[PDB]
Amino acid sequence: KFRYMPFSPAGTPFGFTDRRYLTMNEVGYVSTVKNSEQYSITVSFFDVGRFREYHFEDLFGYDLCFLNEKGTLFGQSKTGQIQYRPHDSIHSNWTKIIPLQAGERITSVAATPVRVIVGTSLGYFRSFNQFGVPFAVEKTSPIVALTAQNYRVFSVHYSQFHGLSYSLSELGTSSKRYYKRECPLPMSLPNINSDMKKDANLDYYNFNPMGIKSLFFSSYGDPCIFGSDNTLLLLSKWRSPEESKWLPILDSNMEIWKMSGGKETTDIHVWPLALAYDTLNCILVKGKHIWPEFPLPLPSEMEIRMPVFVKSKLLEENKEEDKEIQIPVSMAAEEEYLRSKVLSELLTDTLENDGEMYGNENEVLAALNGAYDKALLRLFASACSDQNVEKALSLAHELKQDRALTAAVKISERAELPSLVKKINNIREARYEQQLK
Amino acid sequence: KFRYMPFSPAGTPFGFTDRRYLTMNEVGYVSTVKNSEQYSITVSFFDVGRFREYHFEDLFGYDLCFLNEKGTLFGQSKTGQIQYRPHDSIHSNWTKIIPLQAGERITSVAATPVRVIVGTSLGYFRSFNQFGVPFAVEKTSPIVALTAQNYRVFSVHYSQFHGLSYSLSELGTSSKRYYKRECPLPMSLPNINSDMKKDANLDYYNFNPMGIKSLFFSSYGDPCIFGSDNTLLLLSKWRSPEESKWLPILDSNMEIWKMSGGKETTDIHVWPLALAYDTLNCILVKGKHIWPEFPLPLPSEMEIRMPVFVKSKLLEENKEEDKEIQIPVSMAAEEEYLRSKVLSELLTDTLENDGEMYGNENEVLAALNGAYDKALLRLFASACSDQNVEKALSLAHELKQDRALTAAVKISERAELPSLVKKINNIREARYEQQLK
Amino acid sequence: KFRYMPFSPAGTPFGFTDRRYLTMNEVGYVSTVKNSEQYSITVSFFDVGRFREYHFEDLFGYDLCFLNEKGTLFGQSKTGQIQYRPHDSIHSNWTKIIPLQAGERITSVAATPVRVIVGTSLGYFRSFNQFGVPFAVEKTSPIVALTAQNYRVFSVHYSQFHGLSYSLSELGTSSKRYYKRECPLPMSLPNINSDMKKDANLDYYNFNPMGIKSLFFSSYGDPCIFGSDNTLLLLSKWRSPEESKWLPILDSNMEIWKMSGGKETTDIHVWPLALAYDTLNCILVKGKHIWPEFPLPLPSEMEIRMPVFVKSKLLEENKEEDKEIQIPVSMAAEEEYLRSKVLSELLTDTLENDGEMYGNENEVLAALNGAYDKALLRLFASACSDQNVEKALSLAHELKQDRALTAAVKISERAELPSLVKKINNIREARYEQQLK
Amino acid sequence: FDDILGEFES
Repeated sequence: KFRYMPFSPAGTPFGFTDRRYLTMNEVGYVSTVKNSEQYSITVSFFDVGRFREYHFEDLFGYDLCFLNEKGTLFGQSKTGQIQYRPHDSIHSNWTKIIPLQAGERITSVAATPVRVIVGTSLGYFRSFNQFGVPFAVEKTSPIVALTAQNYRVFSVHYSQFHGLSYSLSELGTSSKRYYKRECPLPMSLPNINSDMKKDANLDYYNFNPMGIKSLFFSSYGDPCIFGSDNTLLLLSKWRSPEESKWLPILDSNMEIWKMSGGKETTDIHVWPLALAYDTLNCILVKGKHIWPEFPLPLPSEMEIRMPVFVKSKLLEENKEEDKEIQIPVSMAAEEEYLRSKVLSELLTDTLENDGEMYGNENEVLAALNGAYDKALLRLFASACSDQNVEKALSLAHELKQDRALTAAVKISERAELPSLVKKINNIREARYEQQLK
Repeated sequence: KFRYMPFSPAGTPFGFTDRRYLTMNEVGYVSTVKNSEQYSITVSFFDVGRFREYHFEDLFGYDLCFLNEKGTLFGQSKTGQIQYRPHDSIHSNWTKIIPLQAGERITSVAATPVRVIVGTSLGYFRSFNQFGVPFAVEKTSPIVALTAQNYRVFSVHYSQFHGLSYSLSELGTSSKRYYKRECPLPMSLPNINSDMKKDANLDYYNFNPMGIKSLFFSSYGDPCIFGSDNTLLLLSKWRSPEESKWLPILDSNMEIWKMSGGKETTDIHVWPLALAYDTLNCILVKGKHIWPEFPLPLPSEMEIRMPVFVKSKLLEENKEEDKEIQIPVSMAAEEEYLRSKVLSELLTDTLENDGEMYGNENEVLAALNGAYDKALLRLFASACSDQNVEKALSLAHELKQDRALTAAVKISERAELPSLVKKINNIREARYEQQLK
Repeated sequence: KFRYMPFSPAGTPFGFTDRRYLTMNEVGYVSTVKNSEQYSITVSFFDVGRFREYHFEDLFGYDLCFLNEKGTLFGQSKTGQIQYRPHDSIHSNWTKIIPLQAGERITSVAATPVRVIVGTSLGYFRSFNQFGVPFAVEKTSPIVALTAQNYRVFSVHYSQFHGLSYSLSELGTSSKRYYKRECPLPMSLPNINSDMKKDANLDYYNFNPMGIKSLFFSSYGDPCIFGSDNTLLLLSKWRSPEESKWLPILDSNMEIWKMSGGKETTDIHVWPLALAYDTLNCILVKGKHIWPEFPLPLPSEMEIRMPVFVKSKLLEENKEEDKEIQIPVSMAAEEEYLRSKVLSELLTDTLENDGEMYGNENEVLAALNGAYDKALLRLFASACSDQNVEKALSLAHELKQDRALTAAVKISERAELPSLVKKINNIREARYEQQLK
Repeated sequence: FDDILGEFES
């Protein structure tokens, strides 16, 4: 049966040892070691230029931790004791102890540049400024996870009596705004496997009874989460509630299956870190325990791809021993067109609302549009070679540039389809009129 | 423990037989029979003047099926194979295989002249054109039922944790719009009752544990559904954000009870087909097996009626007794005024947004207004006969026509209620003043 | 196994006795006594001078009851019989019988000067006029509680397969408008405390499985509820459904604990009746019978106070031991500023939407503003004593009167913080510019 | 009385 527990982004259990990771993100990670009745904590950065790695001793046994590029926040789930540490020396650290009801415990904590947030098993929400001045208290569903990027904050909530849900908000200093409040979440649960399989990974489920492996904002503020099924999900169109939707953008298991030559190397596990545009930052872990250890192994990089393939069909198409399986060009072109379309739309929405950060992202969008038409031309040519004029004509509507339509005319000539040459030229003339208008 | 299962609208189980119906609607019905290790499928139409009945042999075990006026769609929940057959010879039959995960199955499918849709147990939504060209993939709760009309799509979902929910959306040519997204669905549930372990009942809930029998859009494009309790439910005010609500518009059990003479003829069941104005198209099934048998019985029709009825009062008022029980004028007038008001409002919404779809609705609307005032005049006269001036005056405010108020004045005079005559004359004067503005 | 119930707010069980209360509120209370297979009902008032107390014999077993300033409504959940009794004799006492399905029962009823509502175990909503004339019928999740004020109605719904949830609507002359419908309720169910099923408690929860003592609108028309957490909850931002949030505004366990000198006495309980501005109106209950008994005690009053203290720290700060704890200035000023802020905001919403309901609220709001700035000045002075320039400056931004800013300048000078003096006067200049603009 | 509803019918 379910029970409430604390969490922090991508921590590890102690396992057999006296040390563990408390949390990880793109900026860095935090670790701690137990020394009889005391603890020692260490803070690490990937930007070695910008920051200094440092350490200090904890007597109170913190079990909660949250990191950003301004400071680190620490908490104790039973005693209610908390501490915030800026990265600078100038603003000295400060501490507080929060009231708790009998058996109540803190489940998660998070912080913006000016806001501090605490949640509990009994569904109480409390908030303070960067100097601990209390602002407000609210009563909600029990919270299980929290994350933030500048003023944008993303929350997850769960109850036996209300289901699984999420919230999205922006703590603007001009004003605070809610985009979603405890709306239903479609995430894949792990409980059936935990109850039936008896896999001796039970310690991980004790450590993380929700099985939510990690969650973070993209490099452009999109909300993202990695499921217990080892799939990456991203929320699209969040700015428009009648169009907002959840998208499955990468399955790790399918990648390892292809990488192994179509084999079941279950000894390999993927530990996610952060999402950089189109590429996942992750650790590839091997052996008994599905999470990394010390000293930290180097990260890896991996691209997202749409779920379109089938194992049996690809085995049939395929049919040195570990060679990665060969794929039909139709699947590759189809997947590219879908991936190009989704990427372009997300980038377009980002530019439409938040603009360019660097001054060149429009060029990437142009490249995506070129890739999109290129993929469609290959699929179109396949339809023409099959002499399916109806399907080829339907595909021709989706092409953007007249360069591509001209190429489609040449392709139709090679296919010896003058009817399709005619109808494409009708479309080109119609679209030329629309361009003249 | 619970297991998700596939569904097709108004299809039957096998029973203790080698044959069943896959789906049935206003266009036609699909039936199949076992022939050794194969099955023969027949597509029959209620208009074989427009259409042609045809048949073929199924070697795939297509356990899902959907019928429209363009063609028939077939699907296999385990293998993921699908097939579409246009009724015409202008366009070809074609097949495709959907990329299902291990443990996944397709729960239902739908097709319109612009789109083809697939849903799965693991909550994956996939969409294609009528040639199989793919468009997108989306994630929801586990999907359990589907139906569509042109661009409008109505979906039902179920979770052990989020409960029962529905979504209503339109694949608009600009973009996909959600009108409602996984909002809770209010249907009654049978399975907790031990009485459902009767043989005929148990087979249906093994075949269809949801207990739904069918779901479809009205003759005016509004969602409708027929559930385990044999009540027809219609979503009203769906075009209004703050007013959308589910209305119980027909209790078939009550109609059978009255029409049987006030009798408990549980040997009779109703199989729904489609809704046309105030009248439902259905099959009246008789015997132990609650689903229609072979060869298919004939179409029947039943009117929607408001739930005013009390058995004991109707028996007392009524007291060859198999003939339908008498209804008092008060009950008849009350039920008519409610039904007239409901029908007028639904039709008004239709004409304001969908226009005259059939070219006679202004005439129906005028008749409904006359029926509405006439029913209120009956109730008004009853209040006047009771000498209740306040109740009569309140009923007078509900009348629309000044002609109705003229009738009400004369009724008030003959009821010897001069105070009511004066007050109605004040109302008539006020309304005439308002008409002069 | 769970079971649905009929219910009425603030009534009581019998215990083992021959008498109980059916409902209680600030206007009055309804009590009844068993006379063999007949019952005597009495309607009593906290102004019996305006409203005649009256009593009559119930030969029906009315198990539902609702009281207002015009009359009392009674209901029989099994037979469907209902009866309305005006307190005057200008309006008649009248009776009606409502249709019910097999095993269906009326779960709750409500009545106002403009609307009447009935709910059932099968989730059917029915609405009527003050004469019992029907208006509409609707299907919902199963209804467990109802309350109303003018056209505004609040409802609670529950199912194991849809969760615990509420609806807020206004049954206006234009139409029934939904502010929220079947939205999740953030309240702790009593059965969470499964191990507390002692005999005395078990009788009460068999009488009231929901545990809620009452639910009502504030003196300012805001929904409020009191649950098994022994805490009063108020819905904020209800007039703006994008922004709605539940607030815990008073814990009776904390108050009784403090009032006992900070002691765990197991002997006194609070029975809520209504919330009037900052003060709960309630009856104090003592001993094993956690429900009030006969003769009814005289009403009591208790102020709302925010849940912002730690028990152990309060005891240590306090260190005649039964006298209520001496609270530090910091804690007192903290809670004062939060309570002042909450009250000012809620009253602002009241007056901006519904205007002055009593004709003096501007004075109350001005008094709250004075209390707010004075509380902040205490906290500011404490921060200056700690010499936290940043926290002191942050507190300065939250003051509202330039008099308080001037006092802050004097405090800063006494604290010998010239930088803070300079920056405060920069703020005063900025606010003077805002005052000039 | 029904005759008046007859007038409203006519």
